[PDB]
Amino acid sequence: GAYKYIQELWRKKQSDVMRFLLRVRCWQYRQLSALHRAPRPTRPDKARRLGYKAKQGYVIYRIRVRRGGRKRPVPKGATYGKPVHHGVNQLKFARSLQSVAEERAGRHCGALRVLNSYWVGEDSTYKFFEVILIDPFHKAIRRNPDTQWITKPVHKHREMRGLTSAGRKSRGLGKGHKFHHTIGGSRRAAWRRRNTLQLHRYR
Amino acid sequence: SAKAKRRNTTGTGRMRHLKIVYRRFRHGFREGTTPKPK
Amino acid sequence: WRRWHRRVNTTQKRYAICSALAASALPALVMSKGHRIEEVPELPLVVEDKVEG
Amino acid sequence: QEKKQRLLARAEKKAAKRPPVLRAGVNTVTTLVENKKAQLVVIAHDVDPIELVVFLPALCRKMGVPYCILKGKARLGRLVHRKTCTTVAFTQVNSEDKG
Amino acid sequence: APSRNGMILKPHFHKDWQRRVATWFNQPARKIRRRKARQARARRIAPRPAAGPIRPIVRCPTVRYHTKVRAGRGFSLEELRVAGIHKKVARTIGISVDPRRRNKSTESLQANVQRLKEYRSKLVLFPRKPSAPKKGDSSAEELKLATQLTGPVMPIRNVFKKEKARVITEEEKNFKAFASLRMARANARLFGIRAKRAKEAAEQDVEKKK
RNA sequence: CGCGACCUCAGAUCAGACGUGGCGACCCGCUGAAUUUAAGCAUAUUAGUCAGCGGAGGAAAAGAAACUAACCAGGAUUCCCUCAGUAACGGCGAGUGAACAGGGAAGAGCCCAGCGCCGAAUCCCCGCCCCGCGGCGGGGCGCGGGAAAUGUGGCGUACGGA
RNA sequence: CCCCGGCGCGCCGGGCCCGGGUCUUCCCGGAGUCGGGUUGCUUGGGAAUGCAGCCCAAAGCGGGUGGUAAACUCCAUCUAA
Ligand SMILES: [Mg+2]
Ligand SMILES: [Mg+2]
Ligand SMILES: [Mg+2]
Ligand SMILES: [Mg+2]
Ligand SMILES: [Mg+2]
Ligand SMILES: [Mg+2]
Ligand SMILES: [Mg+2]
Ligand SMILES: [Mg+2]
Ligand SMILES: [Mg+2]
Ligand SMILES: [Mg+2]
Ligand SMILES: [Mg+2]
Ligand SMILES: [Mg+2]
Ligand SMILES: [Mg+2]
Ligand SMILES: [Mg+2]
Ligand SMILES: [Mg+2]
Ligand SMILES: [Mg+2]
Ligand SMILES: [Mg+2]
Ligand SMILES: [Mg+2]
Ligand SMILES: [Mg+2]
Ligand SMILES: [Mg+2]
Ligand SMILES: [Mg+2]
Ligand SMILES: [Mg+2]
Ligand SMILES: [Mg+2]
Ligand SMILES: [Mg+2]
Ligand SMILES: [Mg+2]
Ligand SMILES: [Mg+2]
Repeated sequence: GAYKYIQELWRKKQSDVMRFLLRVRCWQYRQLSALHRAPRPTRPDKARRLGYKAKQGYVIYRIRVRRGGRKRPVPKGATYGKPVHHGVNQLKFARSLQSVAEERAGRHCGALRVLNSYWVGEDSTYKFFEVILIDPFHKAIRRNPDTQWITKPVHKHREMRGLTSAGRKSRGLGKGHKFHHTIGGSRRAAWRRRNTLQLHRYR
Repeated sequence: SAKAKRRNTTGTGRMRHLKIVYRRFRHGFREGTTPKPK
Repeated sequence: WRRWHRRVNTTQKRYAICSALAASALPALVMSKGHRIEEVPELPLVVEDKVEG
Repeated sequence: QEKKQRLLARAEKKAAKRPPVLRAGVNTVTTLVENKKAQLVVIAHDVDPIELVVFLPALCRKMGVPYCILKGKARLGRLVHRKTCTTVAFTQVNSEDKG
Repeated sequence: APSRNGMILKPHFHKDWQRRVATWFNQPARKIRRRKARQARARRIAPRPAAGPIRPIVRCPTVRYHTKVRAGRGFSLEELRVAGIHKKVARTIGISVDPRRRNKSTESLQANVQRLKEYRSKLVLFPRKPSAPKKGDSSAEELKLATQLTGPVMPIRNVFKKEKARVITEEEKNFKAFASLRMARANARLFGIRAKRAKEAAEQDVEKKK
């Protein structure tokens, strides 16, 4: 039951123990490159409850993403339009920094399949995420029925289509009165349905 | 430029390999067999 | 998406089937439709059910 | 290797008791400590991430299980015929070794 | 511009609606495609009922529809438990199961339990191996007569209890439906405030007392 | 000093694999105007639309409730009819604008981590023998190599489970 | 007249040594996530529908929802990351 203790310990992120580990680890992650293959999960309990298994064909990558919002990439701040669209600062990006992290791992390792990721550190400038990827051609993966699903071509670049857990959170999905925007599967699916004129033969 | 996309899209050229795929598809991409000899 | 199709009420469609049948049993109307029925024994013309086979 | 010989010997015996052993793994040792079934817990000094065992010394003390810290997770690895081991535990010993 | 009397209209044609017009000329084609798949499915699963698994009886929510019963999604685990059908075995013999649904009242529960017992009585069960019958399998004489059922299985209907005419009693004549209705609304409206006023008075009187 | 484990990290035309580019009607993720309407115009509208970027598949996405309700209750997702130009939003102007219930199309449900028990009971690769071999797998044998106690496999997952 | 497929029936070598009910004793959950403030966008969502950045930062008869902000109190309904 060690994973029970570790999970609870990683909930005390302002304790003396955990603050010391986060601070020194963030320092160490900061001296490496923005994309860096990790030898093992820094968080074995968090990794495994996100689908990671300790077998050949599962790999970890540590991604560093710059913190903060999204500046509008217009020259000299000119947007050339109406005042409603003059904003340059204080704009936010539609997707989380964790999702950006997974996309940067998924794009680099185009032959792997991103599964999930998790938080490992941050300072004022960077957030650090470890991404769980799978090699879809290792026979430890192809011959396991419980992981054959992610070797299918329909699961190529999940992180790049908002399919991972981090990515799908910015899509406004969910059941109930809070998520009417995406009835039909997505915002555009709801829009097309609500904006298509049904002209029946007999009308 | 829709006009520019149809000047150099798939089909405008030779289809050297794609049009043999279209023929092979109709027989399930069979390989390693021949019609029964005379 | 021109409106190519028309709804006709069922009661009126059946009305139209009844008028067609009533007008089909009158020699004057059938002759006035161009049919050569000057020697048909009777109108309406009923034939035995053997013909169905 | 020698599990194969034990299994084959049982096959011959079938045709014609568990001795004490070290318990390895922070998950196995943890359950044993909580159950008070462990007699002595040996913990590697250089487990990394340290959170894997950072709680174990305090847990053993709460349960009254004697524990020690040893230099080298590789030395505990060599005991269990693996590269590394975070911690091991004695649950039972033979009578000649009780002292 | 408006012209004399008329209605004020706000057509929603201020977008590129012609880029998203859905015509229905494929409607006959869809009807033939769906029909051709119902038939091909009925042949595949024969002699199992073409409609599908038996569905329970449920009451429609809200006050506009709670007078009607319709087919639900699946039988509740309490209904299946009372009828002695294992929940994993239920689907294998054409019974639909809904683990989400709850049973708040007994009548609805017992209505669906009798439904399951009646369905179980009409079930003709072919042995897994044709040549080797087993304990629960139907007899060969009733396997010959087995035929595929069309339409929903044991269709659900709203049946009304006819009440015959009876002599009106003086107690029903003296009942005041409207006065009763108006006073019932008022009591519900003032129930909370009346108790609050009563509680204060008790405290108000108690303080003088002691 | 030397030797040996481990950890972290390197170089190999190392053995065997895999990604790249295209097409893009339909699909998913971003980013994203201004003509235009408001008889002016700045919010608003145009419009989450054009343009731009990324990623797919024969479909995609979604999907088995941290749901709807407030009923005598329903019961994953998607689609059709209706709800409904309605509740609501809006220089409350111009304009915009869903959901639940109800009737249908279809209908299918499941799996981990965790908590535990099982002597790691698990997996990959090499070499030899039999079978198959244009979808590279089945069985047998190796005091063959590695992975894996920093946790593989079997039981089991909220409908409870052991 | 060719070929491909589907559906059936036997042999060989393997794998499984498989379930229901009633009691008894035990066990049971996803965190820089929820939630809150603020900013920007977005929605019919209006003392703030969804999303995102920064700050704060959980609990365990708890947590979320219960379309008007908030305290107290019952209820209903689910079980997020
Ligand atoms: Mg946007
Ligand atoms: Mg899919
Ligand atoms: Mg969130
Ligand atoms: Mg005029
Ligand atoms: Mg090579
Ligand atoms: Mg104007
Ligand atoms: Mg004008
Ligand atoms: Mg102008
Ligand atoms: Mg504007
Ligand atoms: Mg808009
Ligand atoms: Mg475009
Ligand atoms: Mg592109
Ligand atoms: Mg591509
Ligand atoms: Mg393709
Ligand atoms: Mg989901
Ligand atoms: Mg549904
Ligand atoms: Mg109306
Ligand atoms: Mg709009
Ligand atoms: Mg509905
Ligand atoms: Mg139907
Ligand atoms: Mg487990
Ligand atoms: Mg559930
Ligand atoms: Mg969950
Ligand atoms: Mg915008
Ligand atoms: Mg808006
Ligand atoms: Mg309220």
